[PDB]
Amino acid sequence: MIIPVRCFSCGKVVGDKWDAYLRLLEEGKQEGDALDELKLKRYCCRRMVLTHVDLIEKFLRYNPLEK
Amino acid sequence: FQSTTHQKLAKALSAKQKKESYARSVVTKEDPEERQRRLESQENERYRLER
Amino acid sequence: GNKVHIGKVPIMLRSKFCSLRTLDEVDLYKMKECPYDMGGYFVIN
Amino acid sequence: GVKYTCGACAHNFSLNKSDPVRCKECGHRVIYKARTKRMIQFDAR
Amino acid sequence: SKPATLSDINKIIFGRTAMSKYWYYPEFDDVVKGMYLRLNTGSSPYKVVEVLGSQRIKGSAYGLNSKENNCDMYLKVAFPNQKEMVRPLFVFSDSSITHPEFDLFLRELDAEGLSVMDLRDVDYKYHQLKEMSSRSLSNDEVNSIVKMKQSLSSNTGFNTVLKKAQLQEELEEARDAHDHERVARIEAELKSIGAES
Ligand SMILES: [Zn+2]
Ligand SMILES: [Zn+2]
Repeated sequence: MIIPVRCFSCGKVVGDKWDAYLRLLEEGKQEGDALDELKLKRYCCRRMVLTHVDLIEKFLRYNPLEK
Repeated sequence: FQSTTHQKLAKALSAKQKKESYARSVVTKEDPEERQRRLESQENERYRLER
Repeated sequence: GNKVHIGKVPIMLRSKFCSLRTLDEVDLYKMKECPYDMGGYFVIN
Repeated sequence: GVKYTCGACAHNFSLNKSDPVRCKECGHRVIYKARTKRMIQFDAR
Repeated sequence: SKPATLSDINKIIFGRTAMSKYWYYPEFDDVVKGMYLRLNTGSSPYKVVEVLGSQRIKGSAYGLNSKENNCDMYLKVAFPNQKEMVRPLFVFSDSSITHPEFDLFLRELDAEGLSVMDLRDVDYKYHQLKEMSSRSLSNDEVNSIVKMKQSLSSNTGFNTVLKKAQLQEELEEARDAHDHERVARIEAELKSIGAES
């Protein structure tokens, strides 16, 4: 839905690296190289960012219910 | 196959079965049951008058 | 002798006779319909 | 006395248990109750 | 027959928010008639005006409170010393009428040679406002108000989608009837309405 704050397995803060990851992917870096640049060494933390699906972007396309 | 008659026959028979549309669309502006209830009301009124 | 109403037939969603067939992606969102929904069912009651 | 919200144009109004359930401005037939005023607390866990 | 005091006029204060809440009522024309409300002169010292009536002006839709608050109602009022003026609803202020404002209004009435509204008429207006505010609308009245605001509706996403769907249904009816002239006009209208972002 939205990027988790902490890694499930070890608890490293990964919630501040989503926009930087998207930026690095925009510049043309490979996903593994982008994860290396963000200093995500353990594959438990790499799984968190590599397999995340951003569903909040779809939820935000519906009109707000209160104004 | 390359004969013009065979090609024209194949084209005609292929495009003949492509056209199939019987039902015609329409736009409803009011309640479809309005006629039934208004005619039932008129029939009940004339039944009372006839009685 | 004119059009007589003979009944109401339930409509299968996303078919040629459904209202959502034409709607594009934006109006589908405005109609509170999910774009991932595929249709193929009826809504009875 | 009780606040509501329209399901289409998100307009706020009130009802007195005697008006028809409708939106005032756009006439939608679907309305939603407003959130309460009581205190809401969560344990962040 | 007794003169109306300040509190009697304060009982019948009808704010701009209340006006927006009640301007579309059919009885609101007679309700607002003869009422006294604070008005923004603009040229600003606020003054009191007497409502001689109301007149709907088509094509003069104006923002009442917000951008979506389109209104066509206009109020025909008149200063005593000055002449008749047609003003929109948002010119009035929700703030209460002050003592020098009412005193100046009384002096203008004395200069013109007019009197103040009777206490019986003040109570009649108060009962009229309470009945109108506590009234329960009927289905036909609600539909009439909705149609009136739809006529006032410049644009609304839900209504545009509904209109486009109705136009598509009319287009398929015209296509199934082999009407090559109507379908071109409906396609042109859809092209004009469409091209969203
Ligand atoms: Zn980890
Ligand atoms: Zn509404």
